[PDB]
Amino acid sequence: LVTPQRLQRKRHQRALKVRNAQAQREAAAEYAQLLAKRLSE
Amino acid sequence: GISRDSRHKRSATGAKRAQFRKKRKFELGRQPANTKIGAKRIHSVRTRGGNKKYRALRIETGNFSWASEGISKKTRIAGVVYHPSNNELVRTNTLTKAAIVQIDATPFRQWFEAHYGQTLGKRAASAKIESSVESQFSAGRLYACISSRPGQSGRCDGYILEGEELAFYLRRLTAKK
Amino acid sequence: SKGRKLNYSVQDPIANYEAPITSGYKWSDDQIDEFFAGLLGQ
Amino acid sequence: ARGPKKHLKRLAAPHHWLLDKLSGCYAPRPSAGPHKLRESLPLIVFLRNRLKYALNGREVKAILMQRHVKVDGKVRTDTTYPAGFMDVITLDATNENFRLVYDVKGRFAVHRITDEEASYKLGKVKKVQLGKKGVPYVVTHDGRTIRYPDPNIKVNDTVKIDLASGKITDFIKFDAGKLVYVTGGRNLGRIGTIVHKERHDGGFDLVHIKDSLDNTFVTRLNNVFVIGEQGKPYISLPKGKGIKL
Amino acid sequence: LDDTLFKDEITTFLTENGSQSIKAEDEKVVMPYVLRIFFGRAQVPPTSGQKRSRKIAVISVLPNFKKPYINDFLSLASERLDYNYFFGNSHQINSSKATLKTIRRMTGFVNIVNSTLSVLRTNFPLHTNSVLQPLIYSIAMAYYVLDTESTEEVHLRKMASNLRQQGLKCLSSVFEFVGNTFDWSTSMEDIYAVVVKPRISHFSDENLQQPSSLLRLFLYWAHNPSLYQFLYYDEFATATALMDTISNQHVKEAVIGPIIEAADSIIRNPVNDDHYVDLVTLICTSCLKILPSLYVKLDSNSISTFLNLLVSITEMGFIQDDHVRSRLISSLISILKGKLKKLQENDTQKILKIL
Amino acid sequence: KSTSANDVSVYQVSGTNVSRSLPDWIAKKRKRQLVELIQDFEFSEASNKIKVSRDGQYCMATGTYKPQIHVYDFANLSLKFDRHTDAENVDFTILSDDWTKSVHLQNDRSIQFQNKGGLHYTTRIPKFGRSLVYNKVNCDLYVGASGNELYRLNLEKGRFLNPFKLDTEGVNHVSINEVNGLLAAGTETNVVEFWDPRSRSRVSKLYLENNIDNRPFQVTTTSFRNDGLTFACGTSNGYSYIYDLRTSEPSIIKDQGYGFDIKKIIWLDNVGTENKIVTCDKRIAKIWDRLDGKAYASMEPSVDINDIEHVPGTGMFFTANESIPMHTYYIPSLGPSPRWCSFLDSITEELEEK
Amino acid sequence: TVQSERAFQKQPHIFNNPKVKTSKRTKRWYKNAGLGFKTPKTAIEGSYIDKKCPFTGLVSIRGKILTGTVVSTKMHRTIVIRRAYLHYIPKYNRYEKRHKNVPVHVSPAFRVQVGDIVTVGQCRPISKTVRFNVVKVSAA
RNA sequence: AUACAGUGAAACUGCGAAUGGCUCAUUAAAUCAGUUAUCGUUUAUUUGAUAGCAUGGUAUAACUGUGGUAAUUCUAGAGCUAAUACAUGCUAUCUCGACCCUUUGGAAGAGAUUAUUUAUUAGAUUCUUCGGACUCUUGAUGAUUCAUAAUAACUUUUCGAAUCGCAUGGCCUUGUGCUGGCGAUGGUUCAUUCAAAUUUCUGCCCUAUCAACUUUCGAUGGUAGGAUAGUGGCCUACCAUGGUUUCAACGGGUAACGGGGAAUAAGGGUUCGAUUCCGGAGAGGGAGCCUGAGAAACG
Repeated sequence: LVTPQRLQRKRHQRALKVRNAQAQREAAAEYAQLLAKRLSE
Repeated sequence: GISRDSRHKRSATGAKRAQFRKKRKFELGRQPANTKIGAKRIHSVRTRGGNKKYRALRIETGNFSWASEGISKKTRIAGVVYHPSNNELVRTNTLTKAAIVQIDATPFRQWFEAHYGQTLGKRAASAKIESSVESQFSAGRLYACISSRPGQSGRCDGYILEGEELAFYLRRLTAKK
Repeated sequence: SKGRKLNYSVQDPIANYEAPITSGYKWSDDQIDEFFAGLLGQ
Repeated sequence: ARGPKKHLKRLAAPHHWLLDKLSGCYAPRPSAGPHKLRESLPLIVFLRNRLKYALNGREVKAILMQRHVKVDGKVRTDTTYPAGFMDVITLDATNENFRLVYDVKGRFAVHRITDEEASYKLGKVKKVQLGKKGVPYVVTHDGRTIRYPDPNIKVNDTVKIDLASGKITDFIKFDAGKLVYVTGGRNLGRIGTIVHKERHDGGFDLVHIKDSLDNTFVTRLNNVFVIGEQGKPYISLPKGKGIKL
Repeated sequence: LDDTLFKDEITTFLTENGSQSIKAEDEKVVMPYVLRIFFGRAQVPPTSGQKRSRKIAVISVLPNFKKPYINDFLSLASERLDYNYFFGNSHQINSSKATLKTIRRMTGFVNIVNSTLSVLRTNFPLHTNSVLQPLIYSIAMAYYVLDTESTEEVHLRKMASNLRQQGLKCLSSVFEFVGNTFDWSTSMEDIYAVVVKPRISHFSDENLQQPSSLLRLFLYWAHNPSLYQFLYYDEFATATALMDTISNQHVKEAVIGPIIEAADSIIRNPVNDDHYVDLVTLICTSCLKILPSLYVKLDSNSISTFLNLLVSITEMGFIQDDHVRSRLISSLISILKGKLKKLQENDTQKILKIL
Repeated sequence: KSTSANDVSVYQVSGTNVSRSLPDWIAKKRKRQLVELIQDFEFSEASNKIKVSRDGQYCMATGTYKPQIHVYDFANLSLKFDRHTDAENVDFTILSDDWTKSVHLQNDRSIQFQNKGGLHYTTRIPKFGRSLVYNKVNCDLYVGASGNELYRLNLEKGRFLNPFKLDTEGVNHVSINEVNGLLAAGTETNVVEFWDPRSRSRVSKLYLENNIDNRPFQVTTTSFRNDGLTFACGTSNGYSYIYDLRTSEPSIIKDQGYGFDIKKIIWLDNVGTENKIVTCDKRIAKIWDRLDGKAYASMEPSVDINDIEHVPGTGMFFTANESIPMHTYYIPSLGPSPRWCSFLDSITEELEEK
Repeated sequence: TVQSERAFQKQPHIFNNPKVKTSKRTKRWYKNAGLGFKTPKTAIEGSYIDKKCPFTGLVSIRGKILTGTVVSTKMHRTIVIRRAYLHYIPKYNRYEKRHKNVPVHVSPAFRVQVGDIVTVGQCRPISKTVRFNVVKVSAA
């Protein structure tokens, strides 16, 4: 039976997906910035 | 069962060993999967670890690649013409790694005609294919070599024999027949 | 070689495997010998 | 044996656990976990034989089920967790942090620690590699692998990591003339200065070490854990400081 | 209709010159329903690796048999589609239908036609009721939803932009794949109207950073001798758009290089018709615009071929007066200020021929 | 459970219920996710060769995946047992009347011995095995190998006396006649030889012959008839000659089939006449009468057959093939069902009232 | 002779495209074994194909490095080398004269004869009796 | 509490049952003791990283009732119903950014957007505003056809949460609209752990009333192929004849399991080594199969 708890769990799963995507994106961007400044120096 | 160890052999100083223990499972030996030409029939085996190893006992379709032009296409199989294991296995059509096979040519014919517009047989500087394989194109059946292991993956992927290896194996063919 | 040699070696169990057997000839061979003679050679 | 073994006799335990011989007949098998087995210290023998905070395995299990004993910021709940070298054990109601570190006698030992030294941790960078999407990573000794490190980190380094999040705080290279800790060998537990580093071809890279009472001995790079710079050890040592008499 | 045997059952029976191949009259009677089931097996989405492997199976299915099966398939595709609005009018649409379903039908059409194009590079035919009509219908409705609606339906505007870009690149592909098999003069005026609406207006400010499919198409226009009819149909609209792209200095050297390749081609190609002389004088204005370039803007292959363009200008001499000769000595002092270590002695000798 | 021809009524009691191009493994998975007479009458990979025991109660067959033997008993109507060997066995015969002793030419260039109590020791053959036949008046397993040798093994000596000589590169089919105890060997070089025991000499050598397209034959059937006098040779163009005992003229001259090679010729003793089975890799088996030499019936299983046997009583044709079920056929037109499937006559009534 | 057998003797995965008309038409791959040893010219530029060659084949050297003297060369690409040393024997307060014969694969690049002193390295097991592969010969 | 929520038999499902325990018949480098490799491989769990339809289907156990039968942990007929059962199936970001602007930037546009099997590439060894500018030639070992990255194909072939517990909030177009906490199991790859597998150098009881052996059925290697996790005469197809040696090989005797120990004569070192630790092998007979990460189990 489809429950508001189930809809909560589904949007929680989508939220966790976009959250870990954002975390990987920020990690890659900051490593790129670090390598760029190390190479220029 | 088929054992894979070596203590059933003689020693290196002219001596025979004794039986060390019963055959443990971690040295298994199984039946060779001598694949024949037919409709594709592959069996699944659950081997050590969670490994899914497939043994093709009959195969009808193989992937083959041009190394000179650098393409790859799926195609049928006309059948084996030479295998340096045993000529009786060549006769009884045992599809095995490092064997020579005849393959159909009309998919590569379609590819060259579609990409070029020039029908093979009968961008020309990029269309200059070898004369032997062009004669095989006009015949409709080309030569190839198969080296995909049959009983480890159940696949037949190989490369179409180009000039050097094609010439050596064509000399082998003409010396055979 | 490995197993490609024919040498007339004696085997233990197969000598007493199933031999001997019957003389189940449908004839007495006295006509079959001259039948061999009067085969497709003649 | 047919498969893996899953018990551990009393006499067959490592000697430096100081387990008595006449309590029972078995000894706890450390779990599958971050650190090793033969050179580790489980939570059970920690909270019972090392700190005298509990009497039985059932009371240790009741403690860990009440979830007090955090490890490396995270909460354990299992009894045979295999704590090793340079570990953080965080008691929140007894108001303590513990660096599990070595001593000079070889015995693992406690060090009472506050949060400003519990929040970091030194790890021997051991194996640097590459992986999926061409990204780099680095493998420490405690099973901690860090993707996207600083490219100035090489093999046999020392990295200080955050504990809460997990980012690298900083790093220390392997230079002759630093403060190192010897993990293995006969003379494990001493600190001094490394004078030089000879190399072998496919062999053990032996290192000479002079200790601060000015004496020389020999160790191995497999055992060397770099701790820090001259006069500035990055962690609080236990008393004795690598001077053995 | 079955799934797990699909590509292999295809390579067994439906291959001609094979086992159990369909005879000619049997092909004639059963091929429409084969077209419909393969319309389904192309309408399949490639959301997974196995699904795109079956899509590569169907893209290998199509170009083997003959022309009229695929031609009737594209006519049925256009029948699911339509061009009779835009071609019952001149360039107007009476009932505007900017629905996501409609544009999705257009995008699926673009997908199937670019697939059959890519797999049947040369031997594909151009049935006139299946390419020009629906492609210009697609990009015209793309421009219609670009200008009519606001930026609220971001799904619709985004998919319209992707549809437009795919329309440009597939038109470029079919042009560069057929070359000059036939005259496009049946709807050449209409496709050139679709060309002259956005591109000459805003070609330089937008498409300047990386080489575009439109620029490659106009390069093919200048390269092949029969595709000058747009240039001779308007008052050099695409030519002045090219000149505006050259005059803008933020355009990249990788964009401007092939422009000068097309410039060398159109200077080298002679035609004894109207407007060709005014065209090559506008390419002399392009020489005036390349006069500051090649060393502050613009690459060994590039500097070599642009020097060859100067050598070709010298050999044919389509420009003669003292104005262009002073511009020639200005370009000469520029290119002799330019380097020589990365060049060849024959190219230096061509420099000497210019001198 | 159907009928192929129109004038004659034929019966495939067990076989693939789907005809062609819809493969059997997907068909069986699909129909198990959506009436047989003997329990577990299938192999689910393939099958090589059948020989019914002389008692008419054991059916021994060889299949491929983990190459093994299915021993069925008609009393139990199921597997008597199953047994795995190493390689895919090619040729086999049960030496005794019961299954207690079996020999088999094994594809790994060897001969193996299946038994009641177990598996007696494998023995290697010096050349690749082509065809092994058991002489049963002088106890001999003799095997034509690959090429010019026909090795010989006696069951009292255990050694090898002498390999017989056949001066061709192939030994395509070997048989023995016991009504007149002669050896027969047919080779695809259009050559057939007949050999004589107790004197160790070749006596006959013949059968050069060409087809319509002027190609060399490939004689895959060298059999004879129940009288032990007239013989039958059969080759790749659907080509069947039936010769007499000592003439160069074949009694029956027939061409049929296709370029696909026929595999087995067998005789049948009817009530008044003699009949013939040809079985070909045109997935076809035709049922002729020998006096006319006429194809009175024909069965098409829609999928190929590698071997056939007829029950010694009447009615039943076992067929070993590459499919999932090893399949067998009932013929009412020569006789009834045998003593153990005695309700198949009523199932025949059922299909006729269907 | 480079094609002495029914299989095309070549190293795996190396491809020389016939599309380019390069002068050096045969591409050969080797590797620096290192370990304080040199890659000889006859190995790096010879016209032989091997898998058990330490320099051109697909077998690395690792582990123990031994020394021996060549005794008999009557097997293809393999030589038995003789280790001579002294024995630990307790009874009579001296050594014992002992010897060990070690079968070692050899690459055809090196030129060998009976009595040469050779240094060898351990390699992954190739056959029933061979375990080592030579890395440097020295005449005597 | 009018969907259950507390309590819980039975049954489905998941996990484990290869740990532990017991005896010494065997075997003289067979295991073993020490040492090394895995650049020759496999590993459930752990730990840590690691993935851009308001929810579809059946088919049953458990359970009710009719039974046959002499009967075991005997079954059949008929009637229900669940899953983490089984089978299925869906959902906008980065690069150059003209242009306007200087702060802090966007803004049209041109482009890209998981697992197999094969084939191809890369990863190579001078001037000074003496205040200031450059105005030139990946990691890894001792090494790897390495990790990795890319293209084109390829596959009877894939996971890319249709789950579960507690509480119940934040916003506001007050819709039950859209978000959001803590945590239980699942899923790919890699690392870690625990292991398993083969291996390099040395070390065995007595014996010439035992000098000659393998050379067939491989005994020595090479070419090539199948077999599992992987090299491998492991075995198979062709070729040669290879190796042990009084430096005693080979077999022949041990009522010899091995390693550590204990007793023993004030001493050379001698008798148990059965004990309580680490290894090794094994529980109607034989053959073939079974599940599992892990057996040739003792089921």
